Amino acid sequence: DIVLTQSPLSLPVTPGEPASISCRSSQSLLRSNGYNYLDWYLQKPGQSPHLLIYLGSNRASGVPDRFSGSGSGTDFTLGVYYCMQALQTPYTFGQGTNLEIKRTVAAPSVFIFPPSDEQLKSGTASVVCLLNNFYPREAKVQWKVDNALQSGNSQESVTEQDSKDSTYSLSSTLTLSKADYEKHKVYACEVTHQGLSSPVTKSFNRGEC
Amino acid sequence: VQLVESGGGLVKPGGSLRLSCAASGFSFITYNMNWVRQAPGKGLEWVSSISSNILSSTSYIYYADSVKGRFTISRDDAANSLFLQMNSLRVEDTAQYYCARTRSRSVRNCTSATCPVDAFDLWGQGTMVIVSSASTKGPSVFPLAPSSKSTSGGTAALGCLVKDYFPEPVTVSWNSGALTSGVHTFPAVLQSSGLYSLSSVVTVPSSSLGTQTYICNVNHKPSNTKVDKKVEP
Amino acid sequence: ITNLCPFDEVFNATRFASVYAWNRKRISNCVADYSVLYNLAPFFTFKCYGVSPTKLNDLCFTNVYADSFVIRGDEVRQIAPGQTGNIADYNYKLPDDFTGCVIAWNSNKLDSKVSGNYNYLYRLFRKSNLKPFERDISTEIYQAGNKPCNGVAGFNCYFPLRSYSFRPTYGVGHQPYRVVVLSFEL
Ligand SMILES: *[C@@H]1O[C@H](CO)[C@@H](O)[C@H](O)[C@H]1NC(C)=O
Repeated sequence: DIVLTQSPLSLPVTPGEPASISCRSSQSLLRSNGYNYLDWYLQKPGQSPHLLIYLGSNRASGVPDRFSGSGSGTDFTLGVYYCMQALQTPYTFGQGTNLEIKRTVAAPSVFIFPPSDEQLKSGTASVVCLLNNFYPREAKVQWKVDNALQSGNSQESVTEQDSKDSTYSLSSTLTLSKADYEKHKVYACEVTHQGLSSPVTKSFNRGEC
Repeated sequence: VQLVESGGGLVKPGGSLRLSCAASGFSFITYNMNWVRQAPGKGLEWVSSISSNILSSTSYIYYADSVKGRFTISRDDAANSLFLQMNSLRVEDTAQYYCARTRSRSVRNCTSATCPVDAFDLWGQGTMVIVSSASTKGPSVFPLAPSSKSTSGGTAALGCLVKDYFPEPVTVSWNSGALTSGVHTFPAVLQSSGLYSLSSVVTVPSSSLGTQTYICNVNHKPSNTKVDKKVEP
Repeated sequence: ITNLCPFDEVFNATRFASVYAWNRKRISNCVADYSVLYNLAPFFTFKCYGVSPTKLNDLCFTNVYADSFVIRGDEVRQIAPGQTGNIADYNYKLPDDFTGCVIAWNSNKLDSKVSGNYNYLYRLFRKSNLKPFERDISTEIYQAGNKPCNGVAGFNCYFPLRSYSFRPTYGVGHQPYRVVVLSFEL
């Protein structure tokens, strides 16, 4: 019936100051006696989500007395976070909140692995160029073959937040057949960052182990 | 107080799937609750609802717009059991199902087409419901050639990648758990052919490339395959 | 007239109802001896008012009003014509001039599982007391103050119904008891 949108896609957080997230609705949820119908959820990685803030400004059990509930009418302002709509049958959730910690800007490390000789006889050639320890949100990694751009054949995977140094690591895999791999020799991936003045180019050729 | 449930498995499109939920530590027959499913890619989404027996004389059953009338669910007062039946499945219907539970404990101002509730106080452990037309495949691990360009010239990152494996839960150990420095794991990505691909890479200094032995062990309980493959530059 | 009065299913059912939702049944034009009620070893005292249990066979009456419920220990003494308390003024109240008595026995081996059993519920919040021989089954919330609770759990908003906790490891005073009430009128 309706769609609930969240303004902040990704913002850094620090223990010194509280954060701020908002959920935007399209219908009035005041109903009677000023009872706003909008919840807030906190989901741990790999765990069942629970209830922290419910019914708008009201608070539930288990709160750390920090996530205060504020909001009136169609405006509300307080892992991943979700909001509830309790007026119609569809319960719309949050899309992409993903609260992550503030980290120092770190230059990533571009690496390439040529496919093995065992994979060449299987008829499918897979080459993966990845990068590590770098502020998130650099999914513009592209695969280039002989100064040509290819799309629709690259998949990207994102790991969760570690507790050692709080650094992500994204792997970008590329898959072609043997016929498309034997017709080309130069394969290169482009790595970009907001902490890099210029992009770094890493390339290799077929003919060495 | 917690909710425990099981019954997940590999289900072909169509047919029936046995999904049941159990309740302990709290009263079951006086609680109105529903079901919540979570896709692996996107967030949570609402699927269905069911009113309690003693809360209202007339039972209220609600379903989502996409599955209105497709799903037939019910609850049992005896032995604290909640059921969920299936009749037809789609390839986009895969998700993780949570046994939702509400703290409202009452029903009012609810018709046969709508019923508002305040919140969901507690959610149980999820089940892995996965649909696949293809059968089970045996895993295959393929070494890769290391390179030493970034993180100075003395460090070379190499790993072991697995291709054409099924199902999603797979465990990879490096040096029988001894080498835990620089280990990262990625979650599974679904291809257009229904299989999965993954890589496991451990960063190591390149000064020990000729002496230290690198072994990768792949644990795959549903496939019952244990493959140990050595990697060399 | 000679027929078998159905006095078996009244207290031999597999599952009983709650305290607030006791079932009322009516049986007529039947005779039945009262000597069957001595089979159980943990059978409690009859402690009957008005009519003695000894002279319960030759006496002839009109109708039988039987209701049954499952309660915890230290609770069969509150079922009296003149009495006050929690379970007497909220769930089941007896008239002062009522003639008849109750039947109670230990049921720890039947109405108890290895896990927490909460199928039996009882009501302990009400705005006012109830008249004798009245059943009040309702899920409407009550207000404990000036807060208009519109079916929202929170401060000064509590559900009247609460669930019993029955376990085999509990003591005698917390064991479940199967109680069936008998009423005699002329
Ligand atoms: C109730 O069941 C028990 C066990 O089957 C039996 O001994 C008893 O006679 C029954 N009660 C009546 C009134 O028949």
